[PDB]
Amino acid sequence: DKITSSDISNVARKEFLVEVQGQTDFLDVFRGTSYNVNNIRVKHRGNELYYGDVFSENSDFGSPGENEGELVPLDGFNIRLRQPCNIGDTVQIETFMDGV
Amino acid sequence: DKITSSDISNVARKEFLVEVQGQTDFLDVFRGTSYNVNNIRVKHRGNELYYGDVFSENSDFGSPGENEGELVPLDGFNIRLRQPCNIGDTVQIETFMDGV
Amino acid sequence: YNASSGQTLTAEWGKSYAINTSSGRVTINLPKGTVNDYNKVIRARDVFATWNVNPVTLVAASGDTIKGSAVPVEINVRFSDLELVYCAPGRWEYVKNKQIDKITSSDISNVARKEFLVEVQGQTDFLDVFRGTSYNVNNIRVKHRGNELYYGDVFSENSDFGSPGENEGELVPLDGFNIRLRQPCNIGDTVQIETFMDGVSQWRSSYTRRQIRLLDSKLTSKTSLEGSIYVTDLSTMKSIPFSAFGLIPG
Amino acid sequence: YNASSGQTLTAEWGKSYAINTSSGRVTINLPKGTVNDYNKVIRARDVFAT
Repeated sequence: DKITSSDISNVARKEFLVEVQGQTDFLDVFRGTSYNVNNIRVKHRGNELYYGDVFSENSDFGSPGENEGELVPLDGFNIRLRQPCNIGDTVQIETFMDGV
Repeated sequence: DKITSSDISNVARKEFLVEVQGQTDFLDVFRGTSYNVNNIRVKHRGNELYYGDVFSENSDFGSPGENEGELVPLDGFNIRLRQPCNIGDTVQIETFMDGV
Repeated sequence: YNASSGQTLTAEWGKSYAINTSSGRVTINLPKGTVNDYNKVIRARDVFATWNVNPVTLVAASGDTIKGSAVPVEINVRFSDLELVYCAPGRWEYVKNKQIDKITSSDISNVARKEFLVEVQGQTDFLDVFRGTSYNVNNIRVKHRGNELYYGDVFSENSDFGSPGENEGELVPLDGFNIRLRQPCNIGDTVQIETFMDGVSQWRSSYTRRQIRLLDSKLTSKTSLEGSIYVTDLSTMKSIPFSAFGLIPG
Repeated sequence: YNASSGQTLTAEWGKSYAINTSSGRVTINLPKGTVNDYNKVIRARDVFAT
């Protein structure tokens, strides 16, 4: 009687209210497990630019904790950002994740 | 004859061009029934700050029809906004509501 | 049937296959001319996915079309399952690449993202939107890196987007494929586009609990309240409907 | 099954039915009383759209 069909991917949101300045990275993404890279989600309330197929200087993304510059590969857990942003300028990060 | 399942049931959204100033609240949110508090989108075309786990002065949201100030709990039916915003700028709400 | 054997199999009416394309592309042709039979379902499937990768090739050769043109329809869909019947209008209907993974949003991958770094200014129109297939007319993302204005149901000078390639202005319908943007934006100012799909996940409850207290008849004299108070004649009505307990829409 | 035979078809469970209503509407009258058996589909489908 019923078409329930296919599958539902999983989006959750966690807003990061920026403080203290600094804050060019955010760790563990959503506390449990990992971020799903393919769809980058981060906002200044300006929604931040692609991480992208090719990590670029154009793409503004730090990617986890790179020593200098910022890391060319993206990692799910930890992310970085090229910007200090500003306190009160909110880094608003989401994922499109496979499992909850 | 191929048959399809869909999204809109599990994802819908509505966006408001602001007029008249005032307009500190928005009633029923989307047409009928309940909004779901846990996931919030208010967009100024910037995506407005979290309502958050805690209704705060940081978190900018009115929440339903609060007589003075703006309400601490969030009813899915009615919402409010601390700001009147301005005419010509557009508030954009997006809901996340689960199917059974 | 194996990818190892041929690049082609054909025509076994009720003999179902679970297909490999790994070794070589399979070009599968189906019985021709089919007389007055119809009613005949054919079953092709993935016992694994070498669909995608090396593609399928499905063929209704001249004869009675699968659908429309009948030009060979090719499955690059990783999992897929095939049922087409010979159907009285000389037609073979197979259903929306159901992979298992049933129904479809195909290469859509449900909710998805693309960004246009805008260059040489201009570039107001943005062609083909997401790479293949269609965009989804349901909902929009487009961006200046600030969120764009709402698109609106009827397309207004207010609601800011072009909709495909209108020679002057914005196109009064919005086609999925091509999309226009009213601003040329700038080199370095990106346009960034999505439609909507996937639904969302609920995290629901994680336990909680309910308990009811009823007293009977006039002894309450009061009606049920939330999951706190209930009232009835206890001997009259067995069981409970529960709105009687506290209800919340998980 | 063809509409031309009966205006109604009846009752035979595990038999798939490719249906033609062109001649007349198919009134498909399925068995009643059925004991406790269940477990049994019937199959009707469109070989084409009548």
